[PDB]
Amino acid sequence: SKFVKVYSVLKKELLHDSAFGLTDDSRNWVERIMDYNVPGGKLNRGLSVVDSYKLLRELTNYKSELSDDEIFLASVLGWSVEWIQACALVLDDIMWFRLPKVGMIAINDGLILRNHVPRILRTHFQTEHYYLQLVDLFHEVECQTIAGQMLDLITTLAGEINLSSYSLPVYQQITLSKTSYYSFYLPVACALVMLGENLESHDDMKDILLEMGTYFQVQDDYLDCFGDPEVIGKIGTDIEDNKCTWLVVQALEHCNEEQKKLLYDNYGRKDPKQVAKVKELYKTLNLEDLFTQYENKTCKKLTKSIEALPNVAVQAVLKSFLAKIHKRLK
Amino acid sequence: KSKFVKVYSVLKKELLLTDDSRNWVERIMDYNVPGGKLNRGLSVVDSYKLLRELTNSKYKSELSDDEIFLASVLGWSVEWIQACALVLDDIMWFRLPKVGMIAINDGLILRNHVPRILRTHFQTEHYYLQLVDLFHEVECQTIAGQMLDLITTLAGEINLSSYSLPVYQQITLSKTSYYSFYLPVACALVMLGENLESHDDMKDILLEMGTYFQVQDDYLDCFGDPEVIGKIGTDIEDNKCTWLVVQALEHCNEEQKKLLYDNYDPKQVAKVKELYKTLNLEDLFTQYENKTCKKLTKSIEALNVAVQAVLKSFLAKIHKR
Repeated sequence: SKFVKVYSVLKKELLHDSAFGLTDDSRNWVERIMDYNVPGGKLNRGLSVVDSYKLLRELTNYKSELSDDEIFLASVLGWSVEWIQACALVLDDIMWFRLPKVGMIAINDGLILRNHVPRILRTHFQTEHYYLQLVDLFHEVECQTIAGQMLDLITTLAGEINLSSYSLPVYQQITLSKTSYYSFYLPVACALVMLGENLESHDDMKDILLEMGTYFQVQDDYLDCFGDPEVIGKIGTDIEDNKCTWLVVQALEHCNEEQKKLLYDNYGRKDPKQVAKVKELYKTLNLEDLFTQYENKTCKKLTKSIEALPNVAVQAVLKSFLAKIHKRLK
Repeated sequence: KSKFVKVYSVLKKELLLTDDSRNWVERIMDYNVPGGKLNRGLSVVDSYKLLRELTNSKYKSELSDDEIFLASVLGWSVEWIQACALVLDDIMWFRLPKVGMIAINDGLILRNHVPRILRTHFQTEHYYLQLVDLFHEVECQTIAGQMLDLITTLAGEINLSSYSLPVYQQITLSKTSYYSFYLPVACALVMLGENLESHDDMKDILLEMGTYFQVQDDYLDCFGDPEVIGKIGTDIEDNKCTWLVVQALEHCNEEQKKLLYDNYDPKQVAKVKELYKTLNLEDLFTQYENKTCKKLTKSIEALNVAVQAVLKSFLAKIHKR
């Protein structure tokens, strides 16, 4: 319910005393990029820092209080997460010779945004013990995000010509490196490092959180096709947009040459009739049930692995995440 | 001369206790980083040598063995950056994302080495944080160039009109110019204990000097003495976004544009290079070269003469090669 006012705070800090942002007209220029890319509603990820910090602190042990400045710093890390998300997504909406110019514009927008996170961390965490551990954490996620984004770029462009480019290892690598790292690992890891701990003793939680991010994106991908548009509020467009959906990949693995030509001849096309031809081929593969298998299997696998963690509070946080994502329609 | 024995010790500290896949990481390291040339590592040391031989605090002498070591450690960090920047240039339709996935993860392994190098060897210095800023800046500019070059090279397979001067200049600037010319000098400067944000004028010079160097490369790869270079120019065959192609596409506004579209086999490649000749291009190079050299010489002399001596040394080692 609390509205995270911190966004305007950080914008005022960066746009004033910092290192750049001198000319009034450059200050306005930077602000337009900032507000177009970062505070785009949703904000489920950055708060998950706060929910994680709140549950970790409520269940640890003595030293036990609650400061407003603590909430402030946790929310600042949450906004750093939203900045990372913004940089990861800069290249997602493409719509030939006009393409390098468009990419150059987008790249340089995201280039501007990547140079804000270090200033935020320095301004607000220079003096803390865990500052370097935080910078390590963000450099890891930053570089993994960048790797996934570069692979996604190769795939989406090579996906325009010949759909056979979409494969399960490529989809899983993009989903893991581009998305899963910043979305699920980084929030909890931020709450952990701010409590003054070392991530090198939580490698088991990382694999769980990373796989849950892949599960969350496979959840997303499935909903973008079979999810009651009246509940979502919008119609699934992934098939029109020629996206690298979990569904398309699993189809191309299990389909045959007659079904492959059906996918080659229809997928990507704007024609609605063809999108339905695709969705019917998805049903014809009985994919829905394969999804139910993947979901049930992943949930049991994660539940088992989670309950085996020592820190019971971490177990509570991951269980909270899993129970909030499970079989969701939103 | 300086036999840089030390890569063994750097690799040994990093490698060394890791399952038995240690060799796999080691093969990526020595396949990608040590190439022998190492012009991106020695220019670091030579630059520190000139910057150090200028600060006349008492009597100019020789750098301590530990000093040479740390300067060489940064130069090799530079070589790591260079290796990561170039991981994707030997790309070779589909099958591109699988190849790219291998390459990106190779560069990811090497990208996770530079922070460990700096921490092990610069944890205690004042300027350590300035190093992390500098390397993240150059790394991110490098990554930006790689993404634009990627989009551009793919859009270069489809329609030759895609290659344009702003895209070429941005690629040259972000992908190459930062680590090649700025980064060495900036490393030597940060070890001298200086704030890079007081040298923005030198940065503009070095970045343009890197773009100037790549236009030079493009020119030699086409109108050279292969006996002096030791290699035949393939850029026109390889369908690269050459300085020549963009300048051609600006001026070829008729049947000459179609002649170039129906090209890119040496039977055709010779028709291209002859069409390049038709546009007095050699003269445009000499004009661009003389103009940029005088402009850069002016901007440099317009600058701490120590910075000027280093930049002038770079330009005099590059000029008209």
